[PDB]
Amino acid sequence: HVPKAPGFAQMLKEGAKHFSGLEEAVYRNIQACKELAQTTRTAYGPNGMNKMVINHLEKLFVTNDAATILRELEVQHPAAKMIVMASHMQEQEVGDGTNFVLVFAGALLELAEELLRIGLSVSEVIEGYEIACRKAHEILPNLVCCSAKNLRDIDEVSSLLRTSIMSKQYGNEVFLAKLIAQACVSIFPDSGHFNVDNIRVCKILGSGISSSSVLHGMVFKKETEGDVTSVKDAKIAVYSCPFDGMITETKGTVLIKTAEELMNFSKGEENLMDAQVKAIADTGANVVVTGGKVADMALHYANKYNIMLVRLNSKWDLRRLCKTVGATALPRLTPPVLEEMGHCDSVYLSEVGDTQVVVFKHEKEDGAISTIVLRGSTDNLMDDIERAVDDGVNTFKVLTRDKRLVPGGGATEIELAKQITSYGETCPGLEQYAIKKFAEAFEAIPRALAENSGVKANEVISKLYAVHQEGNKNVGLDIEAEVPAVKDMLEAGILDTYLGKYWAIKLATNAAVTVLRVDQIIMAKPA
Amino acid sequence: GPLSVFGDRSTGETIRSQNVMAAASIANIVKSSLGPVGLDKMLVDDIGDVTITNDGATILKLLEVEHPAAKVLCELADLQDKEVGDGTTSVVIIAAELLKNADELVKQKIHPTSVISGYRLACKEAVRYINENLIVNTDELGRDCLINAAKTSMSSKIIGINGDFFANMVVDAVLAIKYTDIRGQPRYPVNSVNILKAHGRSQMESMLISGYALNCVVGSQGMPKRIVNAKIACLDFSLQKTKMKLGVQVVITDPEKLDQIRQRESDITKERIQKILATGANVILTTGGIDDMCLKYFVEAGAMAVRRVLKRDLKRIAKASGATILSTLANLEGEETFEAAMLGQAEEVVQERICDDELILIKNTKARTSASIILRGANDFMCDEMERSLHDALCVVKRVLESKSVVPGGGAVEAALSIYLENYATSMGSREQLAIAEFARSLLVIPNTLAVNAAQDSTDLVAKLRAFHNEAQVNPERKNLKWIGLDLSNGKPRDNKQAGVFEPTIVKVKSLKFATEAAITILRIDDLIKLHPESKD
Amino acid sequence: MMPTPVILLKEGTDSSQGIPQLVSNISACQVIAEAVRTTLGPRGMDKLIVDGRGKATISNDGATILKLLDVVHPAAKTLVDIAKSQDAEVGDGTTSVTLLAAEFLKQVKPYVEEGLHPQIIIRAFRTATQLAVNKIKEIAVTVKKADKVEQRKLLEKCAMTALSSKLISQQKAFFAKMVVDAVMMLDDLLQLKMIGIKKVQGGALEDSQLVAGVAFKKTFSYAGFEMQPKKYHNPKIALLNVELELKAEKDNAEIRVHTVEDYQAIVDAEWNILYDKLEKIHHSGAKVVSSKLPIGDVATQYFADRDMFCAGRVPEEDLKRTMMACGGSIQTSVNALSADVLGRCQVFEETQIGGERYNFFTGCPKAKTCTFILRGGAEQFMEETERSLHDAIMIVRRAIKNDSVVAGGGAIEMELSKYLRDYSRTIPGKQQLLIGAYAKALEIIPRQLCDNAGFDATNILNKLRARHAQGGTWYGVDINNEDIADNFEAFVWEPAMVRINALTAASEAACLIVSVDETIKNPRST
Ligand SMILES: Nc1ncnc2c1ncn2[C@@H]1O[C@H](COP(=O)(O)OP(=O)(O)O)[C@@H](O)[C@H]1O
Ligand SMILES: Nc1ncnc2c1ncn2[C@@H]1O[C@H](COP(=O)(O)OP(=O)(O)O)[C@@H](O)[C@H]1O
Ligand SMILES: Nc1ncnc2c1ncn2[C@@H]1O[C@H](COP(=O)(O)OP(=O)(O)O)[C@@H](O)[C@H]1O
Ligand SMILES: [Mg+2]
Repeated sequence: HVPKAPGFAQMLKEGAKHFSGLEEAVYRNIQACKELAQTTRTAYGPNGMNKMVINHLEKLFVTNDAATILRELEVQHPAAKMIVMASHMQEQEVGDGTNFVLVFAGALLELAEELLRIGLSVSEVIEGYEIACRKAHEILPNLVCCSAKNLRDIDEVSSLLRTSIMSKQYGNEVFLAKLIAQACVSIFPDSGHFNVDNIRVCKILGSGISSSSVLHGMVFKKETEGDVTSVKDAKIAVYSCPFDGMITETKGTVLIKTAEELMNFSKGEENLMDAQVKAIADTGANVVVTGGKVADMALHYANKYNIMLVRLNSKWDLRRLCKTVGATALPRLTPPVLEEMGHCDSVYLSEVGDTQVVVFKHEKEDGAISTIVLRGSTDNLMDDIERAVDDGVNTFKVLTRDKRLVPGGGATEIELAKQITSYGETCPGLEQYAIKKFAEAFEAIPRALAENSGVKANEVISKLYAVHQEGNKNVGLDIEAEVPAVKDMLEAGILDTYLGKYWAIKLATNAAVTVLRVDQIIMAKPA
Repeated sequence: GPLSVFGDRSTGETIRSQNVMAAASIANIVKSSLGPVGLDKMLVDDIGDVTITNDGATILKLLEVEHPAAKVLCELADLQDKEVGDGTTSVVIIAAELLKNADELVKQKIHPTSVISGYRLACKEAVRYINENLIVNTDELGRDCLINAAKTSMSSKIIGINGDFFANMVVDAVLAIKYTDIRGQPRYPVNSVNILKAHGRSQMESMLISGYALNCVVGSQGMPKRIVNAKIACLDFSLQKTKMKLGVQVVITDPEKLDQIRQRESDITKERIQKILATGANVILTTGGIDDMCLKYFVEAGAMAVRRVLKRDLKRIAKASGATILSTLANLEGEETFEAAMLGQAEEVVQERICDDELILIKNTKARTSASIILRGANDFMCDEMERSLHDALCVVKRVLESKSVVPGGGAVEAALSIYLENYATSMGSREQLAIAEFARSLLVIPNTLAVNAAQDSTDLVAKLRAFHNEAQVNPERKNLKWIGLDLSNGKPRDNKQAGVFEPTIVKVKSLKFATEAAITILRIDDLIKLHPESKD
Repeated sequence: MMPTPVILLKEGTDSSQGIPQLVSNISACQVIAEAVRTTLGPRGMDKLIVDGRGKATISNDGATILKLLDVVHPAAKTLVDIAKSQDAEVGDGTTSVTLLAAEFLKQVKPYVEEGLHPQIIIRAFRTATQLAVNKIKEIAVTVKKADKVEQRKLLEKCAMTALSSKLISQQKAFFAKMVVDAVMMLDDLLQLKMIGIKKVQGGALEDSQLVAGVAFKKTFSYAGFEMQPKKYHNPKIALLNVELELKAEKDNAEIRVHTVEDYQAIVDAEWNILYDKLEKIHHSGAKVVSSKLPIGDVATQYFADRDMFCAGRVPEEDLKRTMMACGGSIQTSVNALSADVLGRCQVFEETQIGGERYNFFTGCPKAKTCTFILRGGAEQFMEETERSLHDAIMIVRRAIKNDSVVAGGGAIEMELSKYLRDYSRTIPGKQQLLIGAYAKALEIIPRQLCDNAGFDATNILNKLRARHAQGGTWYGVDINNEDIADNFEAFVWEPAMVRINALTAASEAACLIVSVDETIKNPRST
C-alpha cells in the first residue's frame, strides 16, 4: 500500500542525527543562538529585570547578570554553547560585559542570516566581518575622552565605579560605590599587581543594605572554645598543624614494661603539653589559630595562660589570615616564634544577625586586606549584591591594567556604527555588505537599552545619529524618564571598561565567525 | 459529626476567592481583543478545525469551561448578540472587574448585600446620567452618524480599513430593507441580509448585490442561466412522481388496468408543471425536490428551476419580490388555478462565476429592493471572520436607526461615569458609598485596556483622560469636554465629536445592566457544594 | 503546536514571560500570607502543622509556621526568608513582616496589570521606605534617667507586648518579670547561650521558676547515686574534663610483662592511677564533682564513702553555664586543682520536679547566668512556651542597647500612613499612585488587630485616620474595648528597631518580587 523512503548512501548511524547544508545546519544554528539573544535582552542595561533561574539542584538564583544565568541553564544546542563560552571568557578576562557578548554576537548571526538568504555565502560574510572588526579596534582608542589617572583615592573612584553598579543595582548605586571605594583602594599594592582574591564577602543575614560596611580584616563564622574572647594586644601565632600534640606517623604504640612507666605516662604527657603552651605564652602571644583539631589538654592550658584559640577548618582561609595579620603558618608543633608572629589591632567576638563571628579588625594599620560585610533581608538578595560587588572589584583591576575609558550608555556603539558605515561605503568590492551589517549590529545595542526603559526605540535611535554630526562623539542615552531628550555622558559620568569594550567586540566577533564556519553537523546519541 | 454528603463542600473565603479567579481567567483572555488596537486569536479544535476570531461571543462559546462562575460570564456574552449584537467583549471585562473590586470590599468585612445594594444605586444612576448627557439624535449629523458608528465597530476586526468601502456597504444594506410596522415602527430586520462567503479576490471586491443572492445551483445543465425580466414562482412542494400515501394502496383486479395507473403517476405530476409554466413564470424556486423527469419541462420551455433551496431563503425572496409562498392547490375547490396574478417579479436572474462554484443573483426584485452582501477574502478563515465582523456591523446601524441616540466611544462614557459616581457616592452615601466608589474604578478598566493593547502610557493617558472630564462637571463654563476619548494611534486625548468615534446608546446601557446583574449572582457563592459525577453508578 | 525544532531550547524547560509572570508572583505571595494572617494580634489564633513523619508542631510565630509549610514556589520563598531574618535580627518581627510585604504587592497588583514598568515602583518603594524609617527615629521616645527603677519598668512593658499574641493570657505579669531579670544577670555580651531554657513535663505555668544558678537534667548514673545526700550549705564544685573510670586507656598501650611478680604490679598500678586522681579532688573542699566524661563504678563508690557528690556525662552546654554561675573554671587535668578553680554556691539539692530529678544550684551572688525552668502539660505546649520565651528575650535584649521605644498596636503603622499621604500630595507624577498606595498598605496592621475578633474594622479605621490627623500620634486599637485608645498611655510599647527592620525587610522583599520578569525551571529533579 503506502511506500516509504529508505536510506540512500551513508545511513549507517544507530540513532544519531546528521545536518548538512545551509538550511539544515547554518540557518538552524542562527535561529538557536537568536533565542539566547532574545532571552538576555530584557536583563541588559540599568533598567534590566531579574530572572529566577532554578538549576538541577533545585535551588533559586535570581539575578540580572548574563554570566551567572548561562551557568545555570542546561543548554544542549552545540552552536548555542559557543556564545555561552564566549561570554564565560569575558568574565575570566575582565569580569564585566558578559552580556554585551550575547547582544552583539546575537545580532551578528541574525544579520548574517539576512546576507546568506539574499547574497554572499559564508566565505565572504566571514571575511567581511573580519575587515570591520579590525577597523573597530582603530576607533576605540580614538573614542577615549577621560582617564582614571588623577587622584587615585576614594573620591574619584566613587564616581568611576557607579557604571558597573547601576547596571545591576540601580537604586543602590550610591551606597555600593562608597563600599567598593573603601575596600579596593585600601588594598592597593603601591603600584603593583591588584589581586581580586584579597576582597571577601561575608554574607550576614539581618537588616537591609544600609547597615553594610567594610571591615579592614577578616570575618569568620566559627567559635572560640574558650573565655579569652577579649584580645587587645593581638599577637597572633598561626599554625597549620592540629593543636593537640606531636604524634608519630607510621603506626604509634606505647610500650609499657613496668609499673613505673605506666603511672608516669599520663602525668608526663600533661607536663609535656604544659611546657609547649607556656613556651608561646612567654613570647607574648594571645591568639593561637590552628588548622586541625584541638585536644582537651590543649584547651586546659589555653584558658590557664589566658590565650585565645581560633579553629579554622578550611585550609584556604588559613592562608588568607597569614596575609591579613602578617604571619606564617608553621607546619611543626609550637615553637618559640621569633619573627613570624601576627600583629592585628583588635580581635573580638560579636553576635551580629544571630551569628557569632570572629573579627580580626585593624584600626591603625588599615591597609593589609579588606572584607565587605554585606547585610540583606533574604539570602537571595545578598548573592545578587555579591555579584555586583565582584563586578566592582573586577572593574578596579581593569583600571589598573589600562586607565583609559570610553563613554558608555549607548554613546560608544553609535560612533562605532558611524565609522564602520564610513568604511563600508568606501570599499569597492562585494564584501561591503557585511561591513554595513557589522555597523548595524552596534546599532541594536542602544536599542536594548531603550526597550528595557519603556521607550520607543525608533525615536531613540533617530536622535542618536542626528547629534553625532562628526564632532560630538559623546551623547548617549538618558533613561531617567520618558520622552528622553538625551544628554552628554561625560557630564553625567557614565563611562566604564575601555578594555572591557576591547575584548567584548573581539570575543563576540570570533564567536559569530565560528558559528558561520560550521557547515556540517554530526551529533551523537545523547546518553 | 460533619455533613455525610458524598461530594465536596468548601465554605468561607475559598469560593469567594475562586469565583474572582474564575472570572479573571475569562477576562484576561479577551483583554487582548478590545478596541482598534485589539488582536485576533486562534481557536484550534481537537479534530483540526481552526477558527480565527476576535469577537467576545465566538471565543467563549467554543471554549470549554468547568467552573460554575465561569459559565455565567460565557452565557453573558451570548445574551449580548441577541439583545444588542456588538457589546460582547466589553461586558465580560466589566463584569469580571465588578467582582474583583467587590472581592476587596468583602475582605474588609463589608457585607455583600451592601455591595449588591450599592451596585444598584450606581447602575441606575449610570443609565440616568448617560440619558441626560447625549450629544444629538440622527437629525443633525444625517448620514455621517451611520458611517462613523459603523467604522467604530469595524476597528477591532479585519475590515478596519482607512477608507469607507465596508462602511458604505453596511449603511446601504440596512437602508434598503426598511420594513414598516403598525403604530409607526420603522423596523430594520438585519437577519434578511444574506451574507455569503467565497474565497476569491481581495476585500475591496466585495459586491453589494441590490436584491438577493441565492446560494444554490440550477441543477440540469440545459436551462438558460440568465433570464431577463424574470417572473419568480416561489413554491414549497416536491416536484417528484406522484407517490400514494400510507392509507392508499393500489390493488388491481384487472391486468388491462395496470399500465393506465403507472402512467397516471407522471400525468398528474406533469399536470401541475404545465399550469405553473403557462402563466409566464420563468424562475421556479423549490424547497422540496425536483426529480430528473420534471427537469425536462423547464429545458423544453426555456425556464429556470432551482431545487432544494432553504426555507429561510424563500421567505426573503417572496417578501422582496412580491411572490406568494404556495404549498398546494387552493382557492375554493379549484382543480388547478395557481392564482397566476400572484407571481413574483425580477429584473434579471443571472448565475455568475463565484470562483469555481455557482451562485444565483436576483437584481432589485421589482417590489421591495432588498440587499445582499457577497464577501471576498483570501482563505476560509478570513471569510468566517469577515462574516462575524459584518454581522456585528449590521447590528450597530440597526440600533442607531431604531433608537436615534449615540454616545461617544473610546472610553468617553466610562471616563464621565468614573467621576460623576464619585460625587454621587459622597452625597447620599453612609454605608454603601464604598460600593459606588468601587463601581467607578471598575468602569475605568475599559480605557485602561485600550492603553495596554496599544502599548502606550497607562497611568498617564487615562489620568489625562479624566482630567478633562473632571473640568466638564465641576467648572460650568461650557467647556464641552464630555466627548473626550482616546487616540490610540497617537497616545493623546482627542475629541470624539469631530473624530467620528460614535457608539449606540444601548451598547453601553445594556452592557452596564447585564454586567451589574451578573456580578450579583456570583457575589452570593459564599457556600458551594460540588457533588461527585454520577456516570457509571 | 508552535515550537517543534530538531534541537530543543535547553532540555524541556517552561518559562513564563511578562505581565502574566508578575501577577503569578503577587498572587502566590497572597496564599502564603494566609498562614500568618490569623496569627496577628492578641485575638489571633495559632496553627498546627504536621509533617510526613507525624510530628506535630503547634505555633503562631512566623519563623516557625513558614519553615514547616515546605513552600517550593520561587517568589513565595522571599517571604519566608524575611521571616527568618526578622527572627535573626529582632526576634519578634515575624508575622508582621510577611503580611506587610504581601500588601505591598497587592496594592500595586491593579497597577502592574496596566502598564507601569516596575522601575518606577522600585524607585517609589525605596523613597517611601527611607522616609518611613526616618519618621520612626524622630518620634521614638527615650529617657535620660536610666540605671534606675524607671528603666526596668520600660523593659517590662516591652516584654508584656512581646509575650502578647502567644499562649499566655494571665501570666504576663509573672513571665515578663522573669525575662527582664534574666538579661540583667548576664554580662555585657547578651549571649543567648548563657541562659538555659529546659522543659519539664508536668505542672502549670505558675509552677515555672527562674533559677539564679544552673540546673541539669540528672543524666544516666551508676550504682552509688542513691547514696551521697543532696544537703549542702556551702559546697565547692569541681568542673572536670577527665574520665573517672578504671578503663581509661590511650588505645595504643601494650603492657608487655615478663613475670608474675611484675604482672600484679601493673594491675595495682591501674587502680593507683585512678585513686590518685580521686585524691586530687579530695582534700580540697570540692564536695560536688561535675564532669562531661563518664565516671565508672569505682569513683562513684569512693565519693559515697567520703560523703561527696558527683555527676558524670554532663552536656558541654550545661558546664559552660555552670562555669559562669559558680565563677570557677573547668580543669581537664586534676593536678592543678586549687581554691581559685573551684566553684562556690549556697543551696545545692536534687529535687523531684515533674517526676525526673534535677540538680539545681542556688545562692551564688556573682552569677553571670541564669536558668528558666518551664513546666507545662504537653511537649508541644512547652515548645510553644519556649518559642514564646525567645521572642520576649530577644526584644528585651535589643531594648538595653537601644532604649528608643514606640507605641504598640497599629499606632505607628497608621501615623506613617498620615505622613506618607501628606508627602504624596506634594509631588507630581506617577508617584501619587505609588506613595499613596504604600501608605494604604500600612493600614493592615490595625486591620488584623480587628479582623481576628470582628470589631467592625471598617468603622474603626475612620476613627484612627481622624485621631492621628487631629491630636496625638500614638492612638491605636484597644483589644479589650472595641474602640480606639492611646497605646502610649495604655503601656503597649515596642522598641523602635522592631518596626525599622520590619519596614526595611518588607520593602526589599517587595522590590525583589516586582523585579523578576522571567522564571526558568529545569526539569532535572533527582
Ligand atoms: N546611567 C546610565 N545611563 C544610560 N545607560 C547606562 C547607565 N548605566 C549603565 N548603562 C548601560 O547599561 C549597560 C549594561 O551592560 P552590562 O549588562 O553591564 O554588560 P556586561 O554584561 O558586559 O557587563 C551598558 O552597556 C551601559 O551602556
Ligand atoms: N477609533 C477609536 N478610538 C478609540 N476607541 C475605539 C475606536 N474604535 C473602537 N474603539 C473602542 O473599542 C472597543 C471595542 O469593543 P468591542 O470589543 O467591539 O465590544 P463588543 O465585544 O461588545 O462588540 C469599544 O468599546 C470602543 O470604545
Ligand atoms: N495589648 C495590646 N493591644 C493592642 N494590640 C496589641 C497588644 N499587644 C500586642 N498587640 C499587637 O499584636 C501584634 C503582634 O505582632 P507579632 O506577631 O508579635 O509580630 P512579630 O511576628 O514580628 O513578632 C503587634 O503588632 C501589636 O500591635
Ligand atoms: Mg555592568
